Amino acid sequence: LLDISGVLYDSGGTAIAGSVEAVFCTNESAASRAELVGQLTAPAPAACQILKERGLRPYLLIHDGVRSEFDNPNCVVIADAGESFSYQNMNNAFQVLMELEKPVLISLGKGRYYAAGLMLDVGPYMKALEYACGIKAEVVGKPSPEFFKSALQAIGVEAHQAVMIGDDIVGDVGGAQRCGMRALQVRTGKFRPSDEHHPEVKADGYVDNLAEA
Amino acid sequence: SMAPWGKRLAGVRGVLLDISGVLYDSGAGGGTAIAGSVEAVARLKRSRLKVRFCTNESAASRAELVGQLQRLGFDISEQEVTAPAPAACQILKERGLRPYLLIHDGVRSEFDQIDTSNPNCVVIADAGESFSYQNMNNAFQVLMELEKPVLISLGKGRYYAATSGLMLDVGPYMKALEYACGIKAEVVGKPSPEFFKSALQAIGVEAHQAVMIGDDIVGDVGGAQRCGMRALQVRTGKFRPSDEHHPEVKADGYVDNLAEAVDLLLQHAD
Ligand SMILES: [Mg+2]
Ligand SMILES: [Mg+2]
Repeated sequence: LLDISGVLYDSGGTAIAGSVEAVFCTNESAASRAELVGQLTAPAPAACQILKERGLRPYLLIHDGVRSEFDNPNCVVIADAGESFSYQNMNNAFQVLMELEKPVLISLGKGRYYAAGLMLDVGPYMKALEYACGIKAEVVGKPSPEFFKSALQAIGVEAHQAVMIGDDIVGDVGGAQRCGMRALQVRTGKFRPSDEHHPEVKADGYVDNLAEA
Repeated sequence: SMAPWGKRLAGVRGVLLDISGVLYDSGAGGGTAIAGSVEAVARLKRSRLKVRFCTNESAASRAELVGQLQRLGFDISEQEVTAPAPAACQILKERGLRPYLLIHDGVRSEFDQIDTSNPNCVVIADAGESFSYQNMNNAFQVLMELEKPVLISLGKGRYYAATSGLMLDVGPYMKALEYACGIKAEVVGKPSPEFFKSALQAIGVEAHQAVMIGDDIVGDVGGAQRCGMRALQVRTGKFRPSDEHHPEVKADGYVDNLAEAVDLLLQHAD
């Protein structure tokens, strides 16, 4: 299983050297799959399924590029929204949640940041609403075990015979290991030196890039 | 039920007042007085009770805030207000800190005599519309390059009431950076004990003879009680009915508004 941002490419985007020739379980939510795949398993379709099953109608706190994936709100769906994380948009999501009988916040990933310099990801804004509303988000995407399992099922491979490759030490590496996989940390993308000596997560191996992997 | 109000308010010589949600609710064109609160302040000033405003207000400078309130009819001077910006400025000076200011323009004047150039920390306040992704990201990028990252937050409130509904305050954006950077903010303002103590010292009243009146069950009420004061929760401002049955904080009393609090104080307090 291959992470995309920080492994194949960095958005902005630009291919990481050696990664095109070296060649997917992604939390990408700024762009639809079609748009991402054009630029080159994702959380939006898995979210769509969960919404349908529960009669949930989302207020979408998202980037315009992923809106296609969701083609009287009773929950909020928050993604890697970037510039769309205006105060107006955040406040509107907040005010929706604060009027619900049963407030539900669905988050597409919980990454802290990604490399582009370093950029704030969905996670910090997820935490803002959790604190503001006094609720816990449901995370669809990595490191949720159902996300990894769906990606494994798509290729017909069990966890003990699979390896995840990623730049996010907790989200990718820790997450995959928790599901019974092996996992490798790349030193491209969001990687910082401390991630190789992380107090909680010891990757099964550390590699400079996808090519070395 | 509750102990008699006369027991509950016995010995109170001083009053710390929250502003937003207690005197007024902010909004476009200077906000709106809460009914009965202008006259309640007047009645307090006339009494022998000592009065201090203990506010986390950080969207506007004290001069601007005090101007807005005076224009609504309040009897209030800058000398009577304890607010976070000056306390933050003192701390920045004592530690050689130079802040990147994640703030509304209206409070920028408060930091006029601080060097923000070559910033070695971030100060986050109630920034409202200025919580753009760009500004949040810039603050984030400043913190991530620092050897020793320091985040100073002017309050940690979740939300406050405004004319346009409940609004996201400083706290949620504080929590965002804490998560993004992997650090804990230093909170200057309520409910930090030093903040309440500075306000008590300004009026020469000890905590066991003081009462805090506020709309924020954790920040105002829980905070004050943790410093040894009594505290009353108002039902105006950001108050929701679940706040009267809060699992952690049991206010010393609940009142509909400042007017009711003042009726009770002048009836039962010193
Ligand atoms: Mg990645
Ligand atoms: Mg208040």
